[PDB]
Amino acid sequence: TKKRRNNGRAKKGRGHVQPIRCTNCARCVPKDKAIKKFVIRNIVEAAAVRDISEASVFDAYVLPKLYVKLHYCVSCAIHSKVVRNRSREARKDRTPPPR
Amino acid sequence: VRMNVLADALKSINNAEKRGKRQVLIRPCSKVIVRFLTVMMKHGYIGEFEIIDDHRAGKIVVNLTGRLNKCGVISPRFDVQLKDLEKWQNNLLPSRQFGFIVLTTSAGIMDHEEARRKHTGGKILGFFF
Amino acid sequence: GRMHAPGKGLSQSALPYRRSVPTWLKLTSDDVKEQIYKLAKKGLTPSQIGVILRDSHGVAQVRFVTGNKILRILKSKGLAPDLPEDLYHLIKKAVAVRKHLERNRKDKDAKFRLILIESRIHRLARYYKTKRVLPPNWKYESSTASALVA
Amino acid sequence: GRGAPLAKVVFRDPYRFKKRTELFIAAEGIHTGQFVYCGKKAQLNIGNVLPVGTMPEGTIVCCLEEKPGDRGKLARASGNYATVISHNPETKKTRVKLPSGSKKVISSANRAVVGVVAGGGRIDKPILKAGRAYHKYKAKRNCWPRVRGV
Amino acid sequence: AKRTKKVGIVGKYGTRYGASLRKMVKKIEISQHAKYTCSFCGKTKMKRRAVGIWHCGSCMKTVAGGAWTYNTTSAVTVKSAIRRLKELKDQ
Amino acid sequence: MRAKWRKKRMRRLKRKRRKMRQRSK
Amino acid sequence: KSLESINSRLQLVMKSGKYVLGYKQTLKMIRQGKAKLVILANNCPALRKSEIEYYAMLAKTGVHHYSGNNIELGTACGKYYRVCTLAIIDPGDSDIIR
Amino acid sequence: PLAKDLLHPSPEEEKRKHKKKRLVQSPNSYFMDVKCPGCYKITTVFSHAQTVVLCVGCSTVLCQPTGGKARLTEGCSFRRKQH
RNA sequence: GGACCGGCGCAAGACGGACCAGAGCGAAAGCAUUUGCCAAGAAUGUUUUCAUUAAUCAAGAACGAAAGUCGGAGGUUCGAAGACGAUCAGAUACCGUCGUAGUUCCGACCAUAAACGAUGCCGACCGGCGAUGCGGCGGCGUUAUUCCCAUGACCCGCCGGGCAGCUUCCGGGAAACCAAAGUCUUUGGGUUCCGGGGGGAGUAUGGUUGCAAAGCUGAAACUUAAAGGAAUUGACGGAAGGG
RNA sequence: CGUAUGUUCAA
Ligand SMILES: [K+]
Ligand SMILES: [K+]
Ligand SMILES: [K+]
Ligand SMILES: [K+]
Ligand SMILES: [Mg+2]
Ligand SMILES: [Mg+2]
Ligand SMILES: [Mg+2]
Ligand SMILES: [Mg+2]
Ligand SMILES: [Mg+2]
Ligand SMILES: [Mg+2]
Ligand SMILES: [Mg+2]
Ligand SMILES: [Mg+2]
Ligand SMILES: [Mg+2]
Ligand SMILES: [Mg+2]
Ligand SMILES: [Mg+2]
Ligand SMILES: [Mg+2]
Ligand SMILES: [Mg+2]
Ligand SMILES: [Mg+2]
Ligand SMILES: [Mg+2]
Ligand SMILES: [Mg+2]
Ligand SMILES: [Mg+2]
Ligand SMILES: [Mg+2]
Ligand SMILES: [Mg+2]
Ligand SMILES: [Mg+2]
Ligand SMILES: [Mg+2]
Ligand SMILES: [Mg+2]
Ligand SMILES: [Mg+2]
Ligand SMILES: [Mg+2]
Ligand SMILES: [Mg+2]
Ligand SMILES: [Mg+2]
Ligand SMILES: [Mg+2]
Ligand SMILES: [Mg+2]
Ligand SMILES: [Mg+2]
Ligand SMILES: [Mg+2]
Ligand SMILES: [Zn+2]
Ligand SMILES: [Zn+2]
Repeated sequence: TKKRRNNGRAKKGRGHVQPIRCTNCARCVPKDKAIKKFVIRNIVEAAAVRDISEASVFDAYVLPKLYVKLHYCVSCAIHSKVVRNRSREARKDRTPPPR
Repeated sequence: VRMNVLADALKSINNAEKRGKRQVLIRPCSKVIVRFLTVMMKHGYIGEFEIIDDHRAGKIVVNLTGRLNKCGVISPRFDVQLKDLEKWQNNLLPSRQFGFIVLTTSAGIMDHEEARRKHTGGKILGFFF
Repeated sequence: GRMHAPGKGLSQSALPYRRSVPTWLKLTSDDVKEQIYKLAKKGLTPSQIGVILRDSHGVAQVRFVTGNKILRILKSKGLAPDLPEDLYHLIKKAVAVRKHLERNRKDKDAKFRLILIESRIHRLARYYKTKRVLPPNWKYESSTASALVA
Repeated sequence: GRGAPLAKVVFRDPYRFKKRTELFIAAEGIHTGQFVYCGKKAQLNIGNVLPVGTMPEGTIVCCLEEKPGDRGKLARASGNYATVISHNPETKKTRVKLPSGSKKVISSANRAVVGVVAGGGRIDKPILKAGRAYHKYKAKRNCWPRVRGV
Repeated sequence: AKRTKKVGIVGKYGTRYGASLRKMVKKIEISQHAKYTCSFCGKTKMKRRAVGIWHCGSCMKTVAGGAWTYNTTSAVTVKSAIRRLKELKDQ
Repeated sequence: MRAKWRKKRMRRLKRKRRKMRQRSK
Repeated sequence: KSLESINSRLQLVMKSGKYVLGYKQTLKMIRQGKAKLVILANNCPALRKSEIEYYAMLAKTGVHHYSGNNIELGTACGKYYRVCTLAIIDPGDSDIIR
Repeated sequence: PLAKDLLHPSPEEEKRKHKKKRLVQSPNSYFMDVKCPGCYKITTVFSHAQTVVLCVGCSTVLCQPTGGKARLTEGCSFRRKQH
């Protein structure tokens, strides 16, 4: 039984897409199939951001952010709860979960 | 490529008929197409049609009366003898009460009943009912 | 669609219904046919000759002005090419591809395109031989074809 | 006895009206009637002789002097060459890569022939016959055949 | 008519030496004895005189080349590289 | 048994069978 | 561009113009003042190339150095033999004299 | 729309449809009367010209080929010809 | 005997991140730093040219991931094999420390992949909608091109060729689903390959190709009443979510 | 981190 119309990946009008290595297990996964997650977050967590403020030498020093792009294989994405199973019709929904 | 203009025309009429359209554009046009359409007109299965001259193969616009059940072509154009005509009727027509088999005979393009009357066999073109 | 490509393009010329010559054309049939002779003698292919006439002289269709197709006009005057232009241009392309392969023998794509080009040459030459346009024994000799074209 | 060709090169003598004939290791590509130039101000061409100091980094050379003025000791066998890696203008030294893979520091006044030694690929051919080996060493020295010590 | 199926030029070695050694030497055996097109005069009369020496019987030009071919891939690569480096020393 | 390994099993079996005939010819 | 133009223009001369293919004939035509252009293959002997250039300078005509050897200059002329030098006496329908 | 009149479509409808797909095919191109600012004579130029049209005698560029309709030179007035 | 870590510098070989998309190109395989050169190509545009020259294809031919093979160069990284350390009842594994072949370049082989859209190609018809990439055409306005001009960036449309998407009681289908997998008992546009219960078996054997590994062609005896597809309800799960 | 298995037929 076919489960997904796009076969679980974003490859439509090409033959081969270069693989990439999973962030957790380093498994080879096609770039179009990898569950991607561009993580932007402050270098200092919200708990410690206050301490760094009065520890700083600058009057108004904005905390730099951390930009990490994660690529996940299907097993690691499911295991790490990045994605979950969905129902027959819930699978077809493509909009990202609300902020 | 297009191997049979008549097949393309009859299929195009059949699809528009099923879709409830009132007019269908037929391209390209041929004497065999026009003679076939005339046979359907004389029996009321289609309305008036206007061949359109483009200094090319031609285009036709047929008025559909919502009466055709199916206008299908037979490929290849098998030779049909008078004795074998009955076995063709039992295979191509829903009943003998209605429906016609269009034959191209030496006498001219005609339906199967006119061919039987004129005692001429020929090559089968198509059918409609 | 294309015989040697997956393309199904429709781009082409749509010839107008009216075949008559317009009133604004002052060029007579003979005058147009003499202008054809200058261009062909200048070394232009029938295809090209039609463009110069259409672009700068208002001659939409030489056939409409003169009653004869350009190549047919050139045949009467004896200016017709020895090799048909379409066949000539396919041979010219094959020579250029074959020149590239001698110095780029890792170009497996150029090897693939060449087989296609030579396939069209043979299909074209088979047609010309049938209508008796090429001698009954004209063969494309990839080795000796470079001298024919350019 | 040598797998590399030699070139008879004739130079004018600077001090006497007389021609001087020099026997060179033939850099691959040189031909009879070609002019070859030797000096500090010679141009970077195959067969020219230049000090390694004036050569740019990555130059491929052959018949390279091991010491300044020794008239050529390095990379002389057929198909071998040396590479100029780097220079030290302060110490007048140049680093080269020898055919063995060893890197050697030599004076920048060491001369060399630009290019590789002709006759390369000689060892690619299987000798096949003991007789061909016999003729090979008959021109070199009495070192063949070899009896096993055991 | 075709006289040999595959051995070709190394059919002179008979059944001796081993198929692999005969196959390996075949390519060298062909290119060593081939006549190449002289670049100086255009005639196909450049043939090997000695190992690494090539001579044209028409323009009487002698060229230092490869052991078994007129020029080796190493030589043509070096000549291109030397030509570039010459431009770098210049403008 | 996995089909890929059933194929590998038979390939090894064939190689043995060819050695058994090359030894008898 | 230039290489495409020169072969196409040279092909026009071979069917409509007056020309001589060869070295001796070229010197004959230059001497008579009949040569309009002289074309030299790139592998022309250096002495021959220099001599023809001197001959053309005295004759006050033009020399074009072809971008091919005598093999490809011959193929450009449509001939199955090598042509090292040639002279054009009458351009014919082409415009190589530009 | 089941009952669409195919014999007599609107001129707007035909003008939109592809030239080959019109009821009777017609070109979208045309010829034009081009007048360069210099001289006085008029040149007939195809709309989708492929060659650089030169005003002979005047020796000026009138249009440049493009992927579609030729681009008229600046200062050149053109008027569509009628047939 | 100074590991790791920090700084400077050097060498080698591999790789081309992010931008990178259900985007493009290619017959597929496949293709991603800059610049140059070489030849090629689809689409679009065309009142150019030829005039049926076409479609599909037994034989035949070119290309064909990865692994593998042969000769040469190179060998960072990873890493079959192997060694070892763990884990375990065992552990010839999963985990870890090394590490050969290989991985890399050049040249010759090999011809297979879930080589997949598990869906031949060429042609026609059959609903709608928002996009998108390429080409062309049209049109308020914004911006740069200093002003004009055209040209680019944006906006609103149309046409053509393409990768797709959403919706639909077009119609089909065993259903999953499919705008094709529709226009099929109301059965015929053209044409190629190919299946006929599950096994035995892609095995044997003969031929052929290959350096080899193998590729291609390809049976029979015998055995068997199911094997299988799609979907339903339950049960189960070292699946998730909420109690 | 780390474990495997469950004789034949029978509703
Ligand atoms: K360090
Ligand atoms: K579109
Ligand atoms: K279930
Ligand atoms: K029982
Ligand atoms: Mg499943
Ligand atoms: Mg599905
Ligand atoms: Mg995915
Ligand atoms: Mg085309
Ligand atoms: Mg085809
Ligand atoms: Mg086109
Ligand atoms: Mg001895
Ligand atoms: Mg020994
Ligand atoms: Mg011994
Ligand atoms: Mg990058
Ligand atoms: Mg076949
Ligand atoms: Mg191949
Ligand atoms: Mg491979
Ligand atoms: Mg490999
Ligand atoms: Mg190797
Ligand atoms: Mg162990
Ligand atoms: Mg390791
Ligand atoms: Mg297969
Ligand atoms: Mg694949
Ligand atoms: Mg398949
Ligand atoms: Mg095909
Ligand atoms: Mg595109
Ligand atoms: Mg059927
Ligand atoms: Mg069966
Ligand atoms: Mg077999
Ligand atoms: Mg199955
Ligand atoms: Mg047990
Ligand atoms: Mg028990
Ligand atoms: Mg049990
Ligand atoms: Mg019971
Ligand atoms: Zn993973
Ligand atoms: Zn020579």
